[PDB]
Amino acid sequence: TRSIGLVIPDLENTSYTRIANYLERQARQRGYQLLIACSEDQPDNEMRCIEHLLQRQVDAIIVSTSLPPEHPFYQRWANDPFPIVALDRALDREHFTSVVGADQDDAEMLAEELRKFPAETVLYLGALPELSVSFLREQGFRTAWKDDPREVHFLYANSYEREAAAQLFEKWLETHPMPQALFTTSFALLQGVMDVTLRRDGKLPSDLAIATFGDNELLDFLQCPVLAVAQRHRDVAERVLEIVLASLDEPRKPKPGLTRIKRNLYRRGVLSR
Amino acid sequence: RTRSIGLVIPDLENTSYTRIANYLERQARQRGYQLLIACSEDQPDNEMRCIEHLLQRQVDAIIVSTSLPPEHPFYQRWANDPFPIVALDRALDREHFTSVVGADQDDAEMLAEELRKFPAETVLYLGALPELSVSFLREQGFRTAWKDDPREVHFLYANSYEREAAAQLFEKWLETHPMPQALFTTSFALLQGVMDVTLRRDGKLPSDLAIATFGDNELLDFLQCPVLAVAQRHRDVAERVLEIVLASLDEPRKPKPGLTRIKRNLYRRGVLSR
Ligand SMILES: COc1cc(O)c(C(=O)c2ccccc2)cc1S(=O)(=O)O
Repeated sequence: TRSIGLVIPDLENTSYTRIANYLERQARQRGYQLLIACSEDQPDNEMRCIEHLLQRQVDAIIVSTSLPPEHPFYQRWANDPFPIVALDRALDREHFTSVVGADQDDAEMLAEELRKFPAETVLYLGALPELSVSFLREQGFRTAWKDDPREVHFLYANSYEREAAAQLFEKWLETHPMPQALFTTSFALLQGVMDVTLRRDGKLPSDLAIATFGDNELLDFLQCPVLAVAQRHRDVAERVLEIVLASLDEPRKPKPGLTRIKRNLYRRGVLSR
Repeated sequence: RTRSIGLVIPDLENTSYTRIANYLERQARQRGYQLLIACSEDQPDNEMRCIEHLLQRQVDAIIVSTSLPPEHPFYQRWANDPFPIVALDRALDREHFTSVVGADQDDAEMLAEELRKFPAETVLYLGALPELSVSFLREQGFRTAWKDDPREVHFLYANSYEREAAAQLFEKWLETHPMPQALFTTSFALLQGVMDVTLRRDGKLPSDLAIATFGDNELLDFLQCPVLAVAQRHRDVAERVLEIVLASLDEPRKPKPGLTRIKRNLYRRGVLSR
């Protein structure tokens, strides 16, 4: 049918949507169509989303899976010429080619740059440390702060939400002082922090080195140094499809496993002037 | 029947269209239809090729935000055909096509009326391309409110709905004009441009500047000045677009052709959020 599937959580998170843009422009570039099927990050929906695509004779499916990488569903096409390429969330490494992010290196690069700033109190706010993205990003931080003499207080929330971040930061400040360097592993985490700072200070900070995953351009309006990393949204889209159309239009299928694209760093706030 | 519906939009980078698309996918998935998406890149020539491809996929219907003028001859091929094509955002031939569209006049007036309740002497209306249908209706609504208001309103108009344009024009305007106590912008982009110069000048984003804009962004909550923003009822829109798509198909006769307008929601941000 000359059509490719893309099962993502939703067309609302900016990361997935901007990739899906450069994937439309490059799908129609080669004559193929893109059929978006959202799971709302529900494994029940994703399983059915996939099933409805097979019924539409899609030639290939790119997927950011909500289920475990190794789980009975996807091991149905473990040994199948039917290609399933993973994005952002890896699948079984021995059976599927996944294009993922370089969270560890990315965290390290961001952390190295934050370390140069002359803070005393340095706070690391993350969430769900038991998870992969959470831990990979912690290692990256520690790598760059390994032999640094300053003590970094780590603080972990129950989810990557701003509501949670508000509470946990609001509590933290009772028994700790306002930090001078901040490393947040999500943009949503940083929002929570700012909410409380706005109520406490009456104004968003001007003497604080912020470092965060995820990037909005409105961070240029801050009057403090801001460091932020974002995906190479086009570059990500190139490789996911170049693996799809390798599996279709060549005898040798691509070798399974992971492949990583680094994030870009952006200087926002006062560092943009 | 294939149980598929085409969707031709400018791009998937504009936040309006993407959020409309998100809900359209869900609404369609719930009803038992797949959604095929094709971006025109807002090029008229590309749009035509998209419609052709989508018809070879043999969809039951096509939604389109068209880059052609209403009445344009290309879309007279299906002027009077049972096959349904439902226009989104930008209207098609009102005679023989149903268009889900915003009430830019109604929204503008309502937003303007809210901006009148702040005690601001100088009131700057910044717009762009006044002669465009959209630009016009919004200015029309603004005057319907400030009809008998004794204060003077300065109407500044830019060459493009873009940030950089608004920045240059505003900073050349301040040269001879005092700093406004009230602002009305017809797009977030124009607002952005204003906020650059305010920052380059004052040193900080302001606190005593009543602001009313088209476009929305939750991050407007962080401002310490009053803010008023209008945005489409994306979900409500998405619902009503597909209702027509299906009524058109699942119901004898297509609904009354022409326009149905949907008012934006107003949100309160800055210090209005606390
Ligand atoms: C995010 O809010 C919006 C902001 C807008 O500026 C528009 C426009 O239609 C528009 C009109 C003239 C020039 C440029 C854009 C729509 C929405 S909305 O659909 O998302 O409510």
